[PDB]
Amino acid sequence: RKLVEQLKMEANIDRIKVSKAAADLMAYCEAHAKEDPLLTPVPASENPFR
Amino acid sequence: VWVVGMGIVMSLIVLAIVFGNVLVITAIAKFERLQTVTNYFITSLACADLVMGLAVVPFGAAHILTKTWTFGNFWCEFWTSIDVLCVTASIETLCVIAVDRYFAITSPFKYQSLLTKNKARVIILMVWIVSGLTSFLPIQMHWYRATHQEAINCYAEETCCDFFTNQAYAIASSIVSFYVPLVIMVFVYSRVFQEAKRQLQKIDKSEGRHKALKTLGIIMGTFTLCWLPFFIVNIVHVIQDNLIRKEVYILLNWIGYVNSGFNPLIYCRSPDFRIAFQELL
Amino acid sequence: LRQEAEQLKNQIRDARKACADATLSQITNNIDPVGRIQMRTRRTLRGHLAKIYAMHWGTDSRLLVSASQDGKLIIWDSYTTNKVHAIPLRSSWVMTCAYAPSGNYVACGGLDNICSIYNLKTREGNVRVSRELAGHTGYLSCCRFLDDNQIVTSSGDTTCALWDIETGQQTTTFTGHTGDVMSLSLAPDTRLFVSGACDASAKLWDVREGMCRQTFTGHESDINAICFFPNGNAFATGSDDATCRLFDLRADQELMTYSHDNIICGITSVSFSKSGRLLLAGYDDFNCNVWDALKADRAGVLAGHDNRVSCLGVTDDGMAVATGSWDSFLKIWN
Amino acid sequence: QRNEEKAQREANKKIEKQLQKDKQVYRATHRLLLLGAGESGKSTIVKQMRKATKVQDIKNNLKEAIETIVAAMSNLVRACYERSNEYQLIDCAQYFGIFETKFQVDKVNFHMFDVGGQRDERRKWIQCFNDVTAIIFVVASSSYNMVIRTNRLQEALNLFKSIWNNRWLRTISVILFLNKQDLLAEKVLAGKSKIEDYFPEFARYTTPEDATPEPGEDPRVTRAKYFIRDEFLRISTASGDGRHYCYPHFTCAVDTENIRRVFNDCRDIIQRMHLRQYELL
Ligand SMILES: CN[C@@H]1CCc2c(ccc(O)c2O)[C@H]1O
Repeated sequence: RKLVEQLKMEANIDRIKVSKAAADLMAYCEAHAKEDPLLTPVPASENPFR
Repeated sequence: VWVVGMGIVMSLIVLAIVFGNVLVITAIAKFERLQTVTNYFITSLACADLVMGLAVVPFGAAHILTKTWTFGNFWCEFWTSIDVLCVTASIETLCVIAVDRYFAITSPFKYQSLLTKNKARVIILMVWIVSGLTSFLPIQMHWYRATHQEAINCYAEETCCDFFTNQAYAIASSIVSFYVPLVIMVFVYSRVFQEAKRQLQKIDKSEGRHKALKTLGIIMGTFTLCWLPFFIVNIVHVIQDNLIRKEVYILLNWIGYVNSGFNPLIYCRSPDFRIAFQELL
Repeated sequence: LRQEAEQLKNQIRDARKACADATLSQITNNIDPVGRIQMRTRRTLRGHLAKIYAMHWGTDSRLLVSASQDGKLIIWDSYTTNKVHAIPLRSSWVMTCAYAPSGNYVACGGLDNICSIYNLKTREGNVRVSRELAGHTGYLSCCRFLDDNQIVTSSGDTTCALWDIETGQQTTTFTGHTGDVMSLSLAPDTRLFVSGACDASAKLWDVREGMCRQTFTGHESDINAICFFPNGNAFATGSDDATCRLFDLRADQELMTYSHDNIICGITSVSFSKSGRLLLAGYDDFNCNVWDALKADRAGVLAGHDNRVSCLGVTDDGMAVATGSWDSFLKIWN
Repeated sequence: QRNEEKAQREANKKIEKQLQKDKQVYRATHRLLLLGAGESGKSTIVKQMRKATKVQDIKNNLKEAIETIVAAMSNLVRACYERSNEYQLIDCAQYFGIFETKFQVDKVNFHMFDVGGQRDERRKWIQCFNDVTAIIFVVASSSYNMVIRTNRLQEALNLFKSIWNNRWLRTISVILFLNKQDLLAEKVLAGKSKIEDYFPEFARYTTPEDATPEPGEDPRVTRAKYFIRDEFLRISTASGDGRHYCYPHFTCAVDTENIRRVFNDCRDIIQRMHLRQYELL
């Protein structure tokens, strides 16, 4: 029924190699790593908690 | 060398009591899961046992090992009063725990409303106040002092400090501390055992395909065997002076002391308590 | 009919396999490990009467909203650990809650069909329900806000719906899940979202189009939690199965899986950090876990709660991770 | 900035006071659950445990649904009542969300919850019912022959087995009700449908040595009822570890004693939970 048509429509989509996507995600994570206060310990004065 | 073994035994008993009560209190206070309305009585009993094992047990051991008591008269009176307060508080707290279990089992629907954190703290405060009233007040004002010639020089002398008591205070202290809680505990445990037997019979009848007796036996017999002889000789030596000697009195009193160390071992037996002990240690 | 569907599924599987050149672990094998991280609670919250199942951080890094089975949805200030609002609920059973991006509205789900939206900022400081969303024909599981007017809900009727607050009727209905949908997470651009059902299939929806663009059904057991990567091109799915998997939108396939031998329990909530390096995941066991996204290696464990952790939350500023559990007490971790 | 903090703290205090006041009521009340098929008879128990034109319209809608069920049976390969056992599931029709019930017994406030799901095959929302005192399982014991395109009773046993063995409902007991006792008696007395025809174990099954039959029950009816009860109890106690128990009950279509039975069952459940918590059973 409509499920077959929906699956056929979903199958026809552009695909980007997993290597490129993984490299882009890793690059974003490395570039924005310093902004995260969880990875780098928060200074006591700057920490809103305690 | 004979007293060396007695000193070692006393030190071991004091250390065991202190360590057990400290561990029980730390487990009860550190983890919020163990914090419960019914656990407040348990931690009160643990605090009383810790206080007794810290104050009365070491000073009593020092008095036993060395005959001379080097501290002042006022300090020895304070030590005796602390001993009485701790013993009375421990027995009253055991009675209150038994009463709480009886209310929880016999009256399950009304137990939730009857018992609350404020109610539990009020009960604990009343227990400690009534323990202090029967310990601090009659001892500091010298109401328990004897009238006969003996022990008057002991009261005057700094070295001698022994538990010599008139007729009135012994019976009243026994009734306030042990005898009434004994009767209350026996009644509220017989009722609970009857309820447990009824429930087991119902289970057996409903489904074709013991522990209560052993648990009640442990809980009642440990306390009774540890404390009843001491209070019975407390009544006796006033009823008949020549019957009771000093050594029997001291050994029975120390058995009552070590009951405090035995108490958390048989009371803090819940699986949650075991998990807390494993995590802490 | 079935033959064509089977052939199309085989073709899409072959295309996904062909698009798989190098795995994420192979590429990031030379990256520096995050290392052990010491996360300890700074302020522990309390006040609830029963088990909470969900919570949501505010747009500001201060306020919280949490709902429990006592029937009370109470708003908290995480900086001072003092309650701001206490909103009683018509239904004693709830399954989710949400916080408006502007902060003026709070919406909660429930085991009943009805979804309720409450007014926070009103005259004289009175809390009241603005609208009662109806007609979803199933127990609701999640709620998120696109804006102050649009809300997307997920229920047990295997359908996700997009509602309009003013009209009170769902604008668009999403269908395609064999099992019931449990969790969803919006995109930073508020134009895409994904949903994890009970059939292990996590599908991606387009709010404007109303049709599932992609479908990721690479999991084994039912999905209990889901959340976007901060970039918006990836998302991680929690499940009753111990494994936690990170999918991809541009690659259309799974990249990494997070499984350990010791953990045999389920997963209830998953949330990334601000940078996405750390993947926090609550577990059916009393402890949660922290995973290195680019290395699939655990970098910590937090066993603060005494019951099963049901909800996770990371602030928009990324300051602290707040985790609740079936124990009434909440804990803010930093 | 101090004034804002003070006002917010005062608001916190007021909210906490109101929250404690509501927590008292929440702890006072108890929670229960209704569970079973639509044809099991949960509506009959709800009426027993607790707009005339609207009622007549509902009756007309039920008659229309009966006609639709007759048409559905005609799709399959007074005369339709004999074949209605294997036909589509429908109401009796022989005349020719969530539901919350709040009732109190002996000044104890109970609160009742209905399943509300007709086709909740996954039934995974059941994990949220862990604060309930008991689960009232309602099943029609007379549905041993009405098959669903396995017998309905076998489906009930499968549902009960899945519910009993749950990673979350381990501490939750189950109250069990068996409606259609008169219907079961009528169906077993007649030879149209035999228990051994669909349940082979009944041929080798014998009546229990210890059983309590009503004065107006034939031996065959008692044998069938006790066989069903024994099967349910076996499924319950096969994996039981003493944490939770099943309470079978033989109830008729109309009976006012159900509320008292639920009260007694809940009291026994609370008593046994308290006994096991303290390790006295
Ligand atoms: C010397 N130690 C005292 C003496 C008598 C006594 C004790 C405790 C509780 C009482 O009610 C008593 O009468 C003992 O701890």
